[PDB]
Amino acid sequence: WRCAGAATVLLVIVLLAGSYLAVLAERGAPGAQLITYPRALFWSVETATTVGYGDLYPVTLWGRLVAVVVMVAGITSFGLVTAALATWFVGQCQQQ
Amino acid sequence: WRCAGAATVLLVIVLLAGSYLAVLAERGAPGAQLITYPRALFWSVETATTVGYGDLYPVTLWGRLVAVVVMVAGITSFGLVTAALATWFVGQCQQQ
Amino acid sequence: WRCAGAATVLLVIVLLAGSYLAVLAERGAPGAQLITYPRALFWSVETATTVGYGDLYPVTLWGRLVAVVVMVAGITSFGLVTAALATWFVGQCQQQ
Amino acid sequence: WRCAGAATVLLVIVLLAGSYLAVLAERGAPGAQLITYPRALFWSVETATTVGYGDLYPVTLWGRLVAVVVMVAGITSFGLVTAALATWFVGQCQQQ
Ligand SMILES: CCCCCCCCCCCCCC(=O)O[C@@H](CO)COC(=O)CCCCCCCC
Ligand SMILES: CCCCCCCCCCCCCC(=O)O[C@@H](CO)COC(=O)CCCCCCCC
Ligand SMILES: CCCCCCCCCCCCCC(=O)O[C@@H](CO)COC(=O)CCCCCCCC
Ligand SMILES: CCCCCCCCCCCCCC(=O)O[C@@H](CO)COC(=O)CCCCCCCC
Ligand SMILES: CCCCCCCCCO
Ligand SMILES: CCCCCCCCCO
Ligand SMILES: CCCCCCCCCO
Ligand SMILES: CCCCCCCCCO
Ligand SMILES: [K+]
Ligand SMILES: [K+]
Ligand SMILES: [K+]
Ligand SMILES: [K+]
Ligand SMILES: [K+]
Ligand SMILES: [K+]
Repeated sequence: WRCAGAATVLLVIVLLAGSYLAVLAERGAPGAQLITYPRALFWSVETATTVGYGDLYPVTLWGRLVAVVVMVAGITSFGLVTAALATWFVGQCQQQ
Repeated sequence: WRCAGAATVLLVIVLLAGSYLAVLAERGAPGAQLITYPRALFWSVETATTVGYGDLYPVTLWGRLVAVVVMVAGITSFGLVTAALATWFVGQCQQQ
Repeated sequence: WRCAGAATVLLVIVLLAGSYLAVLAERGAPGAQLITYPRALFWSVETATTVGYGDLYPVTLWGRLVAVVVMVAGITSFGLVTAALATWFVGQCQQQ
Repeated sequence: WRCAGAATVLLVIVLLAGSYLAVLAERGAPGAQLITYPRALFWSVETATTVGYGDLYPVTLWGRLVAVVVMVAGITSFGLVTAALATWFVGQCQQQ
């Protein structure tokens, strides 16, 4: 019925697994700033929402490969979460 | 009928409340640049539209949590505002 | 019929008028880098497509107001241009 | 049937051809950082997904023209790849 929660679960899984694997892939490259889990979790949100401020980004092969998975899986899931919120909002747009 | 104004109202509420709570959450962290309301209002627009230049961004736990609300609520509402503008434009695309 | 060209015309108008008014609004503020028309035209593309690298952005009240018009009018028109390209691509996706 | 692979092929072609032509267009301008193929390939992903961190961007006329092609062709194709992933996910959203 409300599979929007299932897409929300998949989004949180991508945000958590992405931030965990990013720190795992970035530690080892001199100059890398995506090397601590707390700020790496907000980087996953920056990538999945496509906002991308640029304060945090990968600079390694794997780290950028992890970002690709966060892009493909996160933007799709976040697009499904924000689409359900759009449908619900219209459902009251006529109950004026 | 034209609930596009209702989504526009929700967008302005998210832009204003987001910029107000961001300054409230960022003041206190040394090095924070999102600490004045006027430029924080344009940061809300940068986030809601997903453009994200990167000249302004939060660096605190709460400030980033405020950004998440601006992302979830702002991108959904701005997506509804820009979708209604798209529909209206097509309505004249055949009145050539 | 192919109103996609009409949305393409509106996009070019927003890109040109936006880059012209941005330079007009940014010149006068010390430190502004969006002050020449050639690179301001690519800034309009960065904003309308929502990519937003961050190498160029407004720092004035009007300049940021011009960016809002480029966001509202440009993302809507570019969304219509890229949607027609998507429909056309599917039209051959079954002429295998 | 599953033309999603065809849009995926077009995306990879735009990512590869875009990163190849970007290095070809950027080498020659002092200060250009998009001058090696490996990191230019991730720049194509940053542009096509619209994330745009800002660590890499063109600064030449042609290089920015190449970016426009990566924007028009890449965002359209990546939008088709992520839309098929969204449809497939809903197909199991009711096989609970
Ligand atoms: C014409 C061909 C265009 C593309 C060629 C790409 C070749 C890949 C070879 C990888 C070697 C690593 C180079 C190196 O030692 O540098 C690493 C450390 O700086 C950075 O790694 C990287 O550059 C990351 C690779 C790009 C990410 C891939 C995006 C996936 C869609
Ligand atoms: C494997 C687990 C991966 C994720 C773990 C996250 C743990 C959160 C603990 C918070 C402690 C704060 C750390 C600190 O003192 O630093 C703050 C000041 O720099 C920055 O705050 C932050 O890092 C903000 C947290 C991330 C934003 C959350 C995004 C919501 C979707
Ligand atoms: C609680 C209220 C939150 C929002 C309050 C906003 C008040 C606006 C007053 C403008 C005074 C200019 C300040 C200044 O001298 O500085 C300018 C030069 O740095 C920068 O201009 C600016 O900050 C631009 C304003 C923000 C852009 C508006 C985005 C439209 C959606
Ligand atoms: C009112 C008119 C507004 C727009 C005018 C644009 C005129 C173009 C003339 C090009 C001359 C190059 C200037 C130069 O020597 O500088 C190059 C090296 O820095 C940078 O090239 C550039 O500025 C790139 C041009 C902008 C990209 C085009 C985006 C396409 C949608
Ligand atoms: C360099 C350490 C490799 C860690 C990569 C984790 C798995 C990445 C999958 O994209
Ligand atoms: C550190 C001050 C906390 C201010 C947070 C305001 C409410 C945030 C809701 O996301
Ligand atoms: C400071 C000079 C003002 C120029 C503004 C041009 C019109 C902007 C419309 O948003
Ligand atoms: C300055 C070298 C020109 C290279 C341009 C390659 C083709 C670009 C097509 O947009
Ligand atoms: K920077
Ligand atoms: K974006
Ligand atoms: K988008
Ligand atoms: K930046
Ligand atoms: K962006
Ligand atoms: K950026």
